[PDB]
Amino acid sequence: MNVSIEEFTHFDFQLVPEPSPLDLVITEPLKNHIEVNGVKSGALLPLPFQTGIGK
Amino acid sequence: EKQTVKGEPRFTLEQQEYLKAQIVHLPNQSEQLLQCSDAVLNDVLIGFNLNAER
Amino acid sequence: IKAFISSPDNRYMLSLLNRTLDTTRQNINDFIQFCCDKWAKEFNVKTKTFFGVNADWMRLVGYDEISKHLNTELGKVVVFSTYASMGAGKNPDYAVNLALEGESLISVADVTYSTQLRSDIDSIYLEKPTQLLLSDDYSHTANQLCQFHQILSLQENGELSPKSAENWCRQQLMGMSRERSLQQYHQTSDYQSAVRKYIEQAVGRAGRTSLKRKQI
DNA sequence: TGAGGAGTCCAT
Repeated sequence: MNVSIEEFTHFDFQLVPEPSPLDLVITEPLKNHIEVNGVKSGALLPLPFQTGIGK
Repeated sequence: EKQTVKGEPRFTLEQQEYLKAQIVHLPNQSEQLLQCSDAVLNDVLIGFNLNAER
Repeated sequence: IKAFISSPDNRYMLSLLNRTLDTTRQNINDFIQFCCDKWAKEFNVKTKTFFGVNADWMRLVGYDEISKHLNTELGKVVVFSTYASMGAGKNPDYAVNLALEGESLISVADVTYSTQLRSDIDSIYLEKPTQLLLSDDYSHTANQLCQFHQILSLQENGELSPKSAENWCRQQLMGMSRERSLQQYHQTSDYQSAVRKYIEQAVGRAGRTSLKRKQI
């Protein structure tokens, strides 16, 4: 069977799962990157994490 | 498959299929071939007229 | 080894080395064996010895074999491995057996309840990393390219003066040995940081659960 | 005199 985008015709797009300390740190710098020198620009971001906690 | 928001499953059965059919994994050339089946190769060979070649 | 056996609440020790203690050094293996037994007879306990933990035993015999012994029988376990081999496969864990329990595992988390219960390593021995200089086996020219890459890279950052760089390059062109290449890299400052990186990673991978002992 | 080893991808 071949499903279609019409299945998502009515869907909830503005509700997301409750955040964590590790996703705000990802999101906010990127948002500061689109404001100045944005629209079309890359970014190298090294994230120092640790085994254990859910990287 | 098993993500729930506020105690209710986040994705219905039909939505999961659409999302799960959009990801591709690319192995070696020597492991992509042995993963296939006789029917697939026979279908392709007759579909392009390659069986007659020596 | 002697320090580990004479412990009340430890049953798992892993010795990270630089070489594989396989049958090619069989005699040496046997020499340790009857030593352990002797110590194992002094303090009343039965110890398990695991030899030959390479990439050809974790994919042909199974690592789970070790884990089972820690939740189906009593004893201490000593395992011999290397740095590179332990960098692949991950998660050397046994879950639980409260009948076999050493009367205490303190939970460390605050707000969690795990579906199952698992623990990790409680004793490790660290040797000196060796052979910290990249090399290539494909063909004979590729090795030369790699070596010259590293020399020029060290010159740029500021660890090597031009005078030393020319001497090293000249002798490499004429021909040297690996054991004389390793003696000139040890005089720089990158070696220190590389050794520290190895130690930090090897220790960081040694913990993945929330059930811990008291004395490590 | 100088140091001491395993582990890996992919197209031919």
